[PDB]
Amino acid sequence: EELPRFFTQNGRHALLVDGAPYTILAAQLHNSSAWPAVLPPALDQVVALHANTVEAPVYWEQFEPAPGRFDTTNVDALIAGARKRGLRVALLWFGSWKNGQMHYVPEWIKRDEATYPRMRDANGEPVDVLSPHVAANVQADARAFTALMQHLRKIDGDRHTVIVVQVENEPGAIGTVRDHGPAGEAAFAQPVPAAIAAALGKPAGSWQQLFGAEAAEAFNAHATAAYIEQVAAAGKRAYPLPLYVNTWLRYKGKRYPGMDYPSGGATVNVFALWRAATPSIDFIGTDIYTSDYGEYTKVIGQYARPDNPAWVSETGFEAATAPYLFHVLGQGGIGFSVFGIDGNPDSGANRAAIAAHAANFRQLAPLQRLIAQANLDGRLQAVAEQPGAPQRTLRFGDWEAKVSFGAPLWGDAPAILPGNDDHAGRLLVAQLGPEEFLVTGTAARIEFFRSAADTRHGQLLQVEQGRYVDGRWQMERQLNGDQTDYGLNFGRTDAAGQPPPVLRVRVGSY
Amino acid sequence: EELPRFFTQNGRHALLVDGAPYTILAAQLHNSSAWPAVLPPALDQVVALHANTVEAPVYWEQFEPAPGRFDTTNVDALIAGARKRGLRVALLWFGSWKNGQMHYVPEWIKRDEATYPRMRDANGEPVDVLSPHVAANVQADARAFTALMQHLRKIDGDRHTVIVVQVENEPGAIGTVRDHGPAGEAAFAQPVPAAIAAALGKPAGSWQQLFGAEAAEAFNAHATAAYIEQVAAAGKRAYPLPLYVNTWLRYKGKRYPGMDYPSGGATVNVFALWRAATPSIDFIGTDIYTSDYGEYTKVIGQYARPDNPAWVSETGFEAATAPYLFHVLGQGGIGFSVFGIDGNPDSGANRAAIAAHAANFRQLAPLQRLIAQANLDGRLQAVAEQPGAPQRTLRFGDWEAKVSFGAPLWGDAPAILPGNDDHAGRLLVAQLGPEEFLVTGTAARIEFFRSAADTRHGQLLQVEQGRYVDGRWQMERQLNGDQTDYGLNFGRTDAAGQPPPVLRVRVGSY
Amino acid sequence: EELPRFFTQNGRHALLVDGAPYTILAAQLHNSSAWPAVLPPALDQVVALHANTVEAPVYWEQFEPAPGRFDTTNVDALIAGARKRGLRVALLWFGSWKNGQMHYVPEWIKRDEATYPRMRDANGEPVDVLSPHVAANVQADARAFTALMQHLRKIDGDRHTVIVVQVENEPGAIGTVRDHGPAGEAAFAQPVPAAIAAALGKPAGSWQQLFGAEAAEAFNAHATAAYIEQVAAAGKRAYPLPLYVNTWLRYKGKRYPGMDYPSGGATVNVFALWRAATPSIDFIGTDIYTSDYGEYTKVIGQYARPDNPAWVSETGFEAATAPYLFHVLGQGGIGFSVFGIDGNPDSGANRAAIAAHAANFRQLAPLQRLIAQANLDGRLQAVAEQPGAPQRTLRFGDWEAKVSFGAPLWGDAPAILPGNDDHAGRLLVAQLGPEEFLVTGTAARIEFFRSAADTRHGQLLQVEQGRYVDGRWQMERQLNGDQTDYGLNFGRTDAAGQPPPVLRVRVGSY
Repeated sequence: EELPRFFTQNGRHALLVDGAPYTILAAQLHNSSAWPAVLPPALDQVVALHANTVEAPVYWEQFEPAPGRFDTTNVDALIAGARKRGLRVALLWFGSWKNGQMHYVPEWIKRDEATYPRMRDANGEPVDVLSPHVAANVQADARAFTALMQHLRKIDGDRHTVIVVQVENEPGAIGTVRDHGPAGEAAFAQPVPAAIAAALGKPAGSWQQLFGAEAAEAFNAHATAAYIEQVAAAGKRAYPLPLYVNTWLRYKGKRYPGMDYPSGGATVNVFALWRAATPSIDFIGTDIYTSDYGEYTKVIGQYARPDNPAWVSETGFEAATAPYLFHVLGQGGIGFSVFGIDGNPDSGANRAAIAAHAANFRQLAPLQRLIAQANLDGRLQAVAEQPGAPQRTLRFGDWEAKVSFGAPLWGDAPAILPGNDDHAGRLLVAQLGPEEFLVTGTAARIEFFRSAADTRHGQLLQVEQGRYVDGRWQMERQLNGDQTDYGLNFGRTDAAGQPPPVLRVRVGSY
Repeated sequence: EELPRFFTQNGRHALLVDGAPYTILAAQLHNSSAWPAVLPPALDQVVALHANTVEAPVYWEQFEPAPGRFDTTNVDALIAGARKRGLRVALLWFGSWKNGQMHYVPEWIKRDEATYPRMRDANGEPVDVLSPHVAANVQADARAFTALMQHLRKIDGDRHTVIVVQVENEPGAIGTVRDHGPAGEAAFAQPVPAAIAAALGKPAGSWQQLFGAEAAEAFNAHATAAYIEQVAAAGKRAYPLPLYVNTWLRYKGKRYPGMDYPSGGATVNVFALWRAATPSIDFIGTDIYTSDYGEYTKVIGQYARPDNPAWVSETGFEAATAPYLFHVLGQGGIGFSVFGIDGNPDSGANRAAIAAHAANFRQLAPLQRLIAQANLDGRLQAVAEQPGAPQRTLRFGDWEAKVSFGAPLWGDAPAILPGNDDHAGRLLVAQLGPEEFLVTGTAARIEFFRSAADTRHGQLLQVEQGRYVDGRWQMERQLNGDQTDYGLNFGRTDAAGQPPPVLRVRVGSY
Repeated sequence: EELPRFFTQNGRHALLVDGAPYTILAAQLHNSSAWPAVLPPALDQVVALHANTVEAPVYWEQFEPAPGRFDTTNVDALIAGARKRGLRVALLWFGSWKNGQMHYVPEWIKRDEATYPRMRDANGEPVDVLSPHVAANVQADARAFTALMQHLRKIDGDRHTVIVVQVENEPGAIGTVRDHGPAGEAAFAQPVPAAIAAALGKPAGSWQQLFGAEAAEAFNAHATAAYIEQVAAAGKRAYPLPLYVNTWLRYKGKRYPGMDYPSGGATVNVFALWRAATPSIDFIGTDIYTSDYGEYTKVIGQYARPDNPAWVSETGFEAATAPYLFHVLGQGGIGFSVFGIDGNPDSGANRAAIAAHAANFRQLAPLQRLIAQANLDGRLQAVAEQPGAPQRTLRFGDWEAKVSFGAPLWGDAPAILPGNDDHAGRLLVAQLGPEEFLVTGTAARIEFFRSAADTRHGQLLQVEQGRYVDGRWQMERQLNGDQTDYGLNFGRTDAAGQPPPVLRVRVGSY
């Protein structure tokens, strides 16, 4: 069937999988878990989260243990284990950069700093980063990535178990803002490349003249993006799967490139620059490790652009993070991923993260095709509960949906909505037709209202509680009376794992 | 066998099922649960409460999906599921009215406000209530109910699984006191029919002259009850099952008809007016959603009348409401029903509700024929514990029973009785002969005493503890000594579900 | 000195007292406390709150105990008590309306319903409201309000102790939407006065045509307003002090005119209509009895208009409400009042209410003239802490002020601001000059920032901490180093009642 493919239309985006839009609901294994003895039980816990995609790494360390000789044991164990559990795969290439450092580089490069030079910090000392200015390093990386992509086409070119590939992992530089070895110093003395200055709408000039106090940071950002562009472009020729990079962000007050966050990753302050140099990268993921509504919401706003879909490549594996899956979808997002799900010490919090994320993957997994297609069409709206503001209004032309949090499951709301004690409320509404809606969520109440500039009056016609089994709509019951008198109410997941229901709402007038 | 039939004799009442009095021990489904995919687990939960009757709705919405075409899918599944599980059925016709509103009315009526007019409020605005003054509405309701009763005769005319039928559900008007549409304004300027003022012992005149400030409400009560009389009379011609209506009450400080409670239902302030217009309705049920002893008692007092039996068609599904089963039985009541029992979120309160109600349905179900006959004959007395007054005296001519709450299971009762901490005490006494009594209850002590204007002295002769199995008395043990020294004492249901015992007491003199 | 006078300029408002803007920081006695034996201890408690204005009623009941004969005892004792204690007075005229009812109307009107008719409700029954359609009522009221204002000019025309007069108290009708007596029925069938239809930009027509479902409420709104306009104009002729009316609001989900709130008060849904009929009423005050930030903020938004200043005539006397004094001021408000302060039973809550409100009155009283002039000029911004959003940015052209809640008193702010636990944060900034600012508040941090389209850089030049003694800036110390490294930080009132300090901040560039 078709190749997985990233698609952009009218400022909206979609990941095309097997011909249609696809919503990634992902769980990532820990860094050191992509090994054949660990993979089966680690992928079992991915199934227990009801995710559709597992994110797991391929280590350059083990993939090229000797120059030109490649070992596919691990990647083959990954894909086999996913296939046997019905999962798609997001392949993470731990190449020259993982977390802004070089620790996953093969031993034969770690041993030869003369052939494969490290960056030099302001004091002249080496750091654990490869130099983005020496042709040997970017060619080694681009060569090994090509070997991986070529093997990927060979064993997965028909099945397409691998759905996306992440080129590097949180790239940039930890330990310095820019390279101070000779080649980097020489490059920094040259002016900005003219194609870059044009793409930004800027005259020609030096890094200082076009970027001010951010000259060094912007310089290394372009060096890192141009390096990755070579590696990415190489893999494209072998096998043009969709490619993305993930970002250790500039957020939570992090202000120091090279210590707070890797200098020269795809951070908000250099975003347009970074993308201008990477036409072979399709989109950018955000690694969001916070629970705060304002900060989470702020990051998503930075990266949900006409040129970039919302896409959470990583978020903390904790209960308090589950509501944002609905915010992310509600900004047109293509996917949502929790990190570090396997083998954690047993604790209340770890059980609570399992139960919380299992629940809404279990709830939206049977709906993902419908959700994805509606997100591309602009017919999907979704929201996460905000602590100081327990009400939202969703507009659907002639109709409006008023979403309330902290209301009782039955009866009149209080004068002042208190919100939910754990602020876990969320809701999604997909407009199926001019007067039909699919609704689902957790700890929320929704009420539909008509305006329309008619003289006519709005009313409920049919409320169907049901499930989709294979993409067939199975009506369990029809809601009315008590179940309709005070809006449509979504409670909690029961102890047996079952999440709040999915509802088909048809309205009309008289 | 015999058609189920409501019976009145000497100001005492009984529901005749299969030729004899029958006590309804009922559990009602949630409004949206009478659907084929939901009924089996729902009805299973009724069985676990040991009810003899399930109360479940037939939705006009689904029963006549097009004018004159009727669908029996749901009603057949409800009768089928009940027969399989040993249950009798109390069928609830969600017709023109459910909780004062028209939401169960078919789509082809909701779409045509011009053929099927809605009530108008004092601002001229429509409300969610069909007009009771336009022939098209009452006729469509009457015609549909007729079809339902005709079908019921066809599939259940011999078996009589359906025992009683509720015509509408909490009727009256929410949104306004009376109709301000043209037909309602017209009728309101006409005088009071002659027959109603006659039945009320009133002179002829206008609504304001005979009812004062209650003119509008009394007007809509008559209009509502006359509308329902047409629907019930049509049903009585097809299949004359016993018919009743349930009442969203004027209680608990509710004072505003149209917003506190449906204006025009069989509320206590318009009861005799409502019943005069409804000879085809056999009795009225009370929907009591409170746990307070004084308010619960007061409402049963209002509705336990020479022309009307005590009958709880809905009460809250909570442990605190279990004792009132015995207060209702002890006022002549014919049945008791807990509402909304299926599929609730698991919680200690819901587990306590199941445990409390299953226990006394389990305790009284083998006894129901005896209790129902005794109640018709005036031989049944039963009480519920009152918080400030933990003692009751029951008079049986020559013999009196002293019922105490909060005494120990054995030994001397304290100087001041404290009652039970949870106030759960209740007790029932059926006089079987001139010197023989059947006794059962929860958390109670009963001592028998003889007066009788003899020089003779009363004494205990024989106390049999045991059970009724298929209408057969099975003696387990005989009580004496410790078990008799300090009255007969009933404790608590054990964790294995077994409720306190049934006692046959035989007394004498010397 | 100059007559008190309300003033509007460029869509900004001010209350002029002694020739200059004046910010009312008010406390209102309980309804029954304006009696000679009660006033002195009651007024003493007002001084304990450090208020500048006491609000207290004059009762028509006692002021006119026989027709035409007036008793000035209570009003003389109120004024005498305020002058002793250095308080200004806001006089409240409990006339024909107080809380939508007539209970303060004199006895000789209460005995004579024939001469002074009551409104009739929809059932033809009287209610406790004088009819707004019979001339005898309005003329009685206006005659006595005239007498009061004339006596006010005689005894206070030079001193001007009385600063504003409230005409009626929360007027409107409780018990009915409109009068159903003959006069009101007749008028309600007439068309809208042309002047009113012009003022609202509407064609000629009936009440139903021009207001739809709000015909009755708009009709009585106008009847009430015009009645008051007669009373107010009569008093403007005697003594043209500023005059206002206070509103029992349509807020907190109140939806039912006549029962939730007095039908026809100056509520949000009839506001323009009400003012169009009341030119002799200068402004409208809001009685806000909630603690919720959304609802408090929403009401202030509704009534802070180009034609009306924010003015909180009543708010709950509780600690939770003290932050809103600063939100009200930041919306141009002219005054803020706490209600019911004297003689309350001793409790933790009442003690906290005295401490919270005495604190910020003590903080802002010595600054009130400066705050009032600054607010008129548009140079004043102030904020109250929002629970979900613990940051705010204040723009002052070239300079910006970042306000943080929940920061430590010293040291770095956390990545995520948690806000204050009790949400008591609030801060006010008065721009004194192009680079000078006055700052004060509670539990808040502020940091200034320069942008300004220069190449220059911002810097602090001088921070003075101190007070205003009698119009004098008295510097106590100058803040630098630790007290300036993490913004300027306001903590809490100490147990000795001293509130956080007042800062003068001079900035500059280089």
